[PDB]
Amino acid sequence: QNITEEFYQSTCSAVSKGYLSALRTGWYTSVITIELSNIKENKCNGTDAKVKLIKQELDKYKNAVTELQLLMQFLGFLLGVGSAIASGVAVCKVLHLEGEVNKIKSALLSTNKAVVSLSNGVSVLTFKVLDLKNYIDKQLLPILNKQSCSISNIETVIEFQQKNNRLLEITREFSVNAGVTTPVSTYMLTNSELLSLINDMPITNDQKKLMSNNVQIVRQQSYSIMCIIKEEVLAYVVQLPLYGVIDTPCWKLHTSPLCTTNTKEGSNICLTRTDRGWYCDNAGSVSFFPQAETCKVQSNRVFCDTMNSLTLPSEVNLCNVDIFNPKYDCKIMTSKTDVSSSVITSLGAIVSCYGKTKCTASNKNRGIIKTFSNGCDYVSNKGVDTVSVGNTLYYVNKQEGKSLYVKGEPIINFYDPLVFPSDEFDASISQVNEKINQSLAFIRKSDEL
Amino acid sequence: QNITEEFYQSTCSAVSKGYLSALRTGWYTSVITIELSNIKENKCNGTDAKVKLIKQELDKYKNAVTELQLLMQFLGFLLGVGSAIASGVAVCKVLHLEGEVNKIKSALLSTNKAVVSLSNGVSVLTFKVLDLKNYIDKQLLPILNKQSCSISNIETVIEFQQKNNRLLEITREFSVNAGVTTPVSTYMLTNSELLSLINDMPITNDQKKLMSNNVQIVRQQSYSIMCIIKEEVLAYVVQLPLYGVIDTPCWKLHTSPLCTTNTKEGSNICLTRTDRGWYCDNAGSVSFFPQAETCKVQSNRVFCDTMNSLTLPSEVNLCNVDIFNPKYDCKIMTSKTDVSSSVITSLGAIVSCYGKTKCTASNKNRGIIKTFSNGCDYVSNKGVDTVSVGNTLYYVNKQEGKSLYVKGEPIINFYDPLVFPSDEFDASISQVNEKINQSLAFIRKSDEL
Amino acid sequence: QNITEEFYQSTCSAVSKGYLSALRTGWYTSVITIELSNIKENKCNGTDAKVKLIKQELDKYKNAVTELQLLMQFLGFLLGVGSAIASGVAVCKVLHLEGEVNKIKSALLSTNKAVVSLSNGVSVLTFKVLDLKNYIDKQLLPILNKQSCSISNIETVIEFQQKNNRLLEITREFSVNAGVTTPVSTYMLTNSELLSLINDMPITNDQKKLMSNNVQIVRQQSYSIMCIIKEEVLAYVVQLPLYGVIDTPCWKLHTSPLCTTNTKEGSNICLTRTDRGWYCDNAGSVSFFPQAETCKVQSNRVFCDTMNSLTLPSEVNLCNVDIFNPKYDCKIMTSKTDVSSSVITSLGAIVSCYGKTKCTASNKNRGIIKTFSNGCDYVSNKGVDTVSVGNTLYYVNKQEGKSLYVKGEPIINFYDPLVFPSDEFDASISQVNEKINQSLAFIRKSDEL
Amino acid sequence: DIQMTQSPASLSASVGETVTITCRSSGNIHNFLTWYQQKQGKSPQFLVYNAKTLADGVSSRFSGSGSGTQFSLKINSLQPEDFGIYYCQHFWTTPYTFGGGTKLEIK
Amino acid sequence: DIQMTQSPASLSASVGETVTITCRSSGNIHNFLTWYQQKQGKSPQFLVYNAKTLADGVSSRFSGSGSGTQFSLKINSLQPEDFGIYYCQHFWTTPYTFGGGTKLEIK
Amino acid sequence: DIQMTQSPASLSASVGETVTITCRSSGNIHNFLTWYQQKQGKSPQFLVYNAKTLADGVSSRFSGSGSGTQFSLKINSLQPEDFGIYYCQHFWTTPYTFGGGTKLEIK
Amino acid sequence: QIQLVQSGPELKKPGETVKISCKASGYTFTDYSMHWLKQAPGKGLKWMGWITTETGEPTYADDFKGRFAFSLETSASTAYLQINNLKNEDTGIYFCARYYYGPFYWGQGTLVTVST
Amino acid sequence: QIQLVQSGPELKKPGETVKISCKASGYTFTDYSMHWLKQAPGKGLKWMGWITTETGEPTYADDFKGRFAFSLETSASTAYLQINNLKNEDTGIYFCARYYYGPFYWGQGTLVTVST
Amino acid sequence: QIQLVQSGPELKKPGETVKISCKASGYTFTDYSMHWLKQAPGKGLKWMGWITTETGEPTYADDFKGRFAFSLETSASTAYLQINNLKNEDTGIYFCARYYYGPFYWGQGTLVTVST
Ligand SMILES: *[C@@H]1O[C@H](CO)[C@@H](O)[C@H](O)[C@H]1NC(C)=O
Ligand SMILES: *[C@@H]1O[C@H](CO)[C@@H](O)[C@H](O)[C@H]1NC(C)=O
Repeated sequence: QNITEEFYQSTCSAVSKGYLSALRTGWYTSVITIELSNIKENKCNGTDAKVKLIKQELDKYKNAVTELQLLMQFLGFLLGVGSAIASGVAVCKVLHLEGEVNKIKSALLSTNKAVVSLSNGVSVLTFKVLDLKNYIDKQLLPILNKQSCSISNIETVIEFQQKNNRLLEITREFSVNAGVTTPVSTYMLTNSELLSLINDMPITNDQKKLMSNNVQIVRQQSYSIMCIIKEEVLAYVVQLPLYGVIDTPCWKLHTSPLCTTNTKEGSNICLTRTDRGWYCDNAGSVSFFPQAETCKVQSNRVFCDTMNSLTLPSEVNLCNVDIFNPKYDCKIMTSKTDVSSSVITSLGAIVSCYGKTKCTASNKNRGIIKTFSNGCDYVSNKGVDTVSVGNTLYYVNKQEGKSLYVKGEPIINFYDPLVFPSDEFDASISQVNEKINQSLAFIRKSDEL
Repeated sequence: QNITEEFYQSTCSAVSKGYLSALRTGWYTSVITIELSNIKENKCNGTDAKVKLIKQELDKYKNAVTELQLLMQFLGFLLGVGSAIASGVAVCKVLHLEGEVNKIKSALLSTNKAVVSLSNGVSVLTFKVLDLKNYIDKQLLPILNKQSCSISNIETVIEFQQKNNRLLEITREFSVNAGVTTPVSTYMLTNSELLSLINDMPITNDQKKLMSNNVQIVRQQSYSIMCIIKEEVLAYVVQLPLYGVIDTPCWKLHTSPLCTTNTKEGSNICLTRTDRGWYCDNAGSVSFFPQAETCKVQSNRVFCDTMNSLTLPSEVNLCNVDIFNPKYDCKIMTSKTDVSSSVITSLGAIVSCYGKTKCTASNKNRGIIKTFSNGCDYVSNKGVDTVSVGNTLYYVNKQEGKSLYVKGEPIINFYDPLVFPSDEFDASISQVNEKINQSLAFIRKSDEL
Repeated sequence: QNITEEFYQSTCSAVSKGYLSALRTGWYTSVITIELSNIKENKCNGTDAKVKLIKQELDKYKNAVTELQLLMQFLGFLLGVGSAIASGVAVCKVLHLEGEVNKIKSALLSTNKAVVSLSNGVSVLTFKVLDLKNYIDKQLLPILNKQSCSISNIETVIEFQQKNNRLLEITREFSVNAGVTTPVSTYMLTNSELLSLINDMPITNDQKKLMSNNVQIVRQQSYSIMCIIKEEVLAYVVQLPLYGVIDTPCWKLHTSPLCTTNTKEGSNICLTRTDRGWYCDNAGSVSFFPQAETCKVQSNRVFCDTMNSLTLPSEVNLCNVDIFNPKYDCKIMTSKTDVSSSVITSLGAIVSCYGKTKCTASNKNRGIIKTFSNGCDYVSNKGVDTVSVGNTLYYVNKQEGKSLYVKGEPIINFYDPLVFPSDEFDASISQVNEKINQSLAFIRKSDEL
Repeated sequence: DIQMTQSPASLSASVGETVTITCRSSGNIHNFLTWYQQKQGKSPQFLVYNAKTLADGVSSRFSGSGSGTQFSLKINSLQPEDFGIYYCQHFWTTPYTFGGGTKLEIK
Repeated sequence: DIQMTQSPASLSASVGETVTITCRSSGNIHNFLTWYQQKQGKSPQFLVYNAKTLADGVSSRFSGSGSGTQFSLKINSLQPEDFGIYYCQHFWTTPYTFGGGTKLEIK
Repeated sequence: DIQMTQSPASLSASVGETVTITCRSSGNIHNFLTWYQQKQGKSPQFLVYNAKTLADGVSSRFSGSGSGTQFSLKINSLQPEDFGIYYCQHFWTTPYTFGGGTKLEIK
Repeated sequence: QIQLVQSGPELKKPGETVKISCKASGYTFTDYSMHWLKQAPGKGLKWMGWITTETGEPTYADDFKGRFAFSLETSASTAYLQINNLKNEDTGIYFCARYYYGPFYWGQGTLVTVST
Repeated sequence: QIQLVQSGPELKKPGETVKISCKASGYTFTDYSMHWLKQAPGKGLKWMGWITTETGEPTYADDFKGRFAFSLETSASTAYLQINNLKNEDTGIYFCARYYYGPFYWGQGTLVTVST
Repeated sequence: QIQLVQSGPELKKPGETVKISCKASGYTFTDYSMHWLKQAPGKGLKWMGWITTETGEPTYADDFKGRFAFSLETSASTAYLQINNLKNEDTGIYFCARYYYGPFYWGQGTLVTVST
């Protein structure tokens, strides 16, 4: 809860610092089974209202089983593709082998949770979240078969529809999502059962505690593959995550265009660092999550995902401190479009105000407390509640921290605009410097010949 | 309902014109409370079916409360970032102060709606959409406690599950969406209650009428932050929008590539204006929504959002009329890929047909009424029902209006292809003209030396 | 089920081959009606629990009707825009004409399915999936009106809420999705009714079989437009797809950056082919779906969509075989960023490992079986189960096929890095070759003058 | 402007015969037709909802048939009730038109 | 630090009169007020939940009114029960403050 | 090809003794085992669903134990019924194999 | 139980103005737009137009354009017609009807004769 | 109540062909694939293979490959085996079984002796 | 039925330490943070602070800072106060209260006199 921030005027960016990490590095495929029943043809005549409702519910149950059987049968372009349910697909193909469901059915016999070891060496954690065969057979089938379908009380039909609604909703979710459901809803895996699964995974106690304190971020980060209906059981695979990296320093970097503030519409040049997003620290190197929406955020912990990341050294933090350092090529992009905007940060709001746009920083009790001039500036969230740039009113976050301000000269006041390469999206500072030199080399060769 | 259109052959674009505006410029955070109850341990023995169903529903209620308590504890790269629930986060942090829930609980005492003024000066509009403490206590607790759990009729359990299903569904939506739900469903805020909220917001009567005529576009544009469980009440914040700008001229601009129609695969050059999307008009300047999916569209009104917009002068409309005007630098992109495509507009369909692709404009009763040649053309939606380009059959919109056609020369027949800078994504016409000159300067310096 | 693969080291790409096609080329707009009732004011006094529950359900029904009435009143930037519900919008505007609902109401009179021919020539396939007017009137209204609201049994209220829940859920989905719902859920169109619709569409038997074997991919590919409430009926349009192209060879192309493996951080140059995605074959030309997420994949059939596609010749497959062929300009992009990544393919995993990153290919029973060196390589999925690049553990797909390996020289070992144009996103090989020559022309003109 | 014409502009039958009336459409009104009958100074009450499916409340002797451009109402037996004027109207598209009218009297 | 003051620091009334007590806030406590009454050595029991809506269990003769900076408790009739000390407290923001206290005795 | 072997290829006991049979797996069949018993010319009826959890319908004197590579069926008392041939089979992976067979006769 | 009660008989002179009214009970008046059909002595039945019961927007048949005017009162649940400049040819029986499933539903007529 | 009734006894000559059938009642026949297990006089029990009751695809144990052939009729709810080229060693008792929870379920045997 | 029972009377000497306890029954103790209010002989009532019943974090009024310390036992469902270094001015009646709808709820007082 020690979140801070640091605006760097020299490059028009702001780094929050007081964060932690829970980086998803692997998967842990469970197996969730449901004991189905075999609906033997209800040979009974008589259409009382209770019997008719029981029949309608049984028909919805058979239809769910049938539908399930038919269901079975700035720098984000550098990530690299990866199958997300590859582990669940593999486990489904393994459970499709002959015998693997027989062993699962014999492990979850007296208990409601076991740890079965599949034939290919992997140890999976099976679980039996629902038992509908028991209710259906023992309660319903005698009343339907012996007494020629004469039901006494009306509580049994409500009981049956309550028990069946969860299967019907799992069927609906699978039917709509094409048999792969994310996030794992409360019908697939309830909260008590999710915690019972977390308390038995092969992980340290710190990871169990973290995953038990943020079960919503664990639902938002897993999948529920639909696997098999065979030997009178319904089984789907829940592809839970596991965070091997925990409690390390992460820092978000908010960038914004730093343009020259000349009067006209021409003769101006912009500049923008592209490496914006959540950085973290896992093992001797810096992870980089370029989208900043691949990472969920909690009170102080960033739940990132190493599938959508890039591994870099600590000279990224070096770029954060100083940008002309020789041990890293900081990534910038150029332009010529002086457009006014504002990047709402965590404990502040960057405000770039170019051209003839009218930008302000307004409180709520007093009113407009500041009037930004040409150039990108930054106000904290102590005496500010909204930020108005042009016709777009931006609100500011009321998180509590120690915002700073690091004064410096805008680096774009060093490039002569006559040679500034003004069209880039994956440039850097050494690349731009090489472009500028070759340009100056061309100029000197033209004027000395 | 006076929608028109105007295809400009000189630049291969089409501007619809007869639109209005409802631009979201601010937020109005409400507070929606729910009187919870304290489930005192039901000390009763006896497991009748009705008592068992009541117990199961009470357990689902307690589980919902527990889960909620755990839930609490072409030019789109120029927009600028902004927190969307900053106002709701601030209001939640304010209601977490000691005393703020006590005042809310005392305002919504005899009525079911009040306007509480928080300690920090903001006036919030509280509301009590559900009262479950009343039912639970008064009806259930005597029957459960006094008579040793002997329930008479079966209507009470159906009543209780009906009353509890809304809380259970709010809990499910919060559990899945990580405590921030958009769009606001009918379980959070029903239609009657949404209209009761709209009729009490501090806004003009025209805005109340607009928001009451388009409640679905107001659900699609707000958030439902989950805030607090404290002092025996459940409260979430609904971050409704408010449109300060209403009933102004908006116009959509549909662009398409304008390529040279040479015979071969080389020696050709393309061109495409990038500033495509909904333009509007708020206060002396033109808003620009570059995605065209940030703006919902109704019969004749465009429900845009100023968070995802850019503020520009009216010389954007000047570019729409004439493209070589000196008072604006119209934004174009270049290429060399003669690909065939078609941009379905609102009262027409632009059709670019380059290379050896076979494009046609087909009716439904007669058949193929037109055969496009090399070059981008445009057909209205009077005698056309589908448009077939290559292997991709495009359908056309049957909206009624007065489509036009403005003949002119394709501007790409002025650039000599030997100097046309053929790789851009954020170029303009003055930029391309400067590139062409420096190129010609290099050529003249090479051939005169 | 003959899926294969072929890694091409010369260009660092992998082409799966054993696929089929179901390309959506058109739409087939149905019409789904629901006989509503007119709730005449229930003039009865008496508030028994059953009567009160019936009244609450009737109020929810009227509210649903009212809410519905208010609801009525690398190469993805080359696709071209297209309205997706243009056919459904047109059919709704046609059914809004006076008389068109009267004919529909008279066709679906004795049956529950008909084929009505609209006035404008189109033949639509109407259907009556629910009949709630019948139940409401015949069962409820006598009991409510004659005996002064004295209900006998409790099965009727459960029956009514069961019958009404589907209408309430359709209303909820329309309210949330703004009257246009995709994918078509099980409340709009159930599975039995979807198959009854498919068995009556004007299509070949092969297409009926395909659409009946993949009803989930047909739900994931249609829309449910909300059309009209008029003359005491509720009608919405289901915009089913129809696949005119079936059972043709499709092949996915997985690309990856091919960088030079020099030691330092400079003096290096990358290269990446951009035309990655599902290719198919429809009629004498090759469709190209650049996103590879516009196409759903099944056991062996790729359910693509020609709205999001590009039509090309077979010289795309020529580029796949050889990349310097004269009959096509293969599309590549350049860079200078040696970043390590891996593109999980269908029967393998491309692994590019540049810089000082540590990449490996790990089994599950033995451990790390391979240690990739500098350069992009490729391992099959026979003796590999996970692939670890840097800090990002990638899993591999366990699909069964005959993976291959085509050794060759990395083409980037032919460009001298002193002239390699190192900033592109829509380049090709002839474009890069022209850039290199003009560069060499400039060098020779500078050094001979 | 689909105009319809009836062949038996006049008619006369016994109290036990089976009589048939026909209407010829000037266009392809696929299925949509109806047959009203007007008593001695009343409002035309309809007999069929469509060309084939007769309307509830009427006796079963009326039996309509046809499609497209040729329809046939058949009174399978005459009674004192089944006497009046019989019109036929398309309701496929506007404006709606009626047949010339078929007057049925005793033999 | 909103400090409140009561005007009738002392008081005396009959067994049938209607008496009124007032509190003046040093700030804009929009609506939030309450009136406790302390018997001869008891804990202060509250009479109203808010400036206007009185609390259940008390007799109807107590009637509060006011808003913002001027409030009024009115005992519409005195009885042997309605005798003690009457305080008034804002609960708008912390810290909470009380009125000087109004002692009510027999005439 | 996990092959299993039973130690008491022959056996003989009284009508009141507690006898124990063992099976040794040639591999790590973690838990999965079962014990059939074949009467005088019948089909082998199983006694346990798994190494530990016995099967319903059989008497409680049968008690299985073991895991991995060493299992033990124990007949806690013999009766005239508990006489036949006792096999043991793994169902961990294919192909399935049986023990040599344990013939139990009277003392 | 669907009823459409109509006005009573009338007698006017050529060149006057007349207003025939049609009351509609038994259903939600705002569901079905009401249609107007003219009969004639000896001639056949003639459909003249309809009027939407939501916006009031009327539409007329080409034979009945220029003078005939449709109107309604949504609150009163009744629609009426107005025939300006009555003529000797405007005599007959005027019907108000709405869409049943396939056919129309006719209310009793209003014999409006125009003599001097 | 799960039953697997099997064929009757048989007597053949070396070099003939024989077909043993197994009827399966008491459950949905298409759930569990049926397994075949051979016994022998004096020897131990031998599991030979199974046949999926959906696609019919059989799989055999290495000791029972080449001649033994599995087949079934989904409609009749019964599966049968065929032992081509009977030999003096093919004599014994042949069992049809399916997966119970842990163990198998055996139907009565078919003593198939092969003498001359 | 909401009760807040408090400790009994006390008599101490200036410079001692005292601990007054308040038991809270009738509701979930962890819902409402408990407030402490001091009375005085002849003076008016004084609100001194509260203590959250979840984290235990206390907050004090500026007149009651330095010595007064709040504490509670969540399990026992009771909160207590501690007044270090008693003085002749600390005499009076100390109240424990929680938020009712608008007003407080007071338990019986603990007359804590500090004499020598
Ligand atoms: C030009 O000179 C060298 C070229 O590598 C390097 O310092 C940099 O790119 C440039 N220096 C500048 C612009 O000061
Ligand atoms: C340069 O020469 C021609 C120019 O069109 C062509 O072959 C190609 O672009 C270049 N050839 C090379 C680089 O070998």
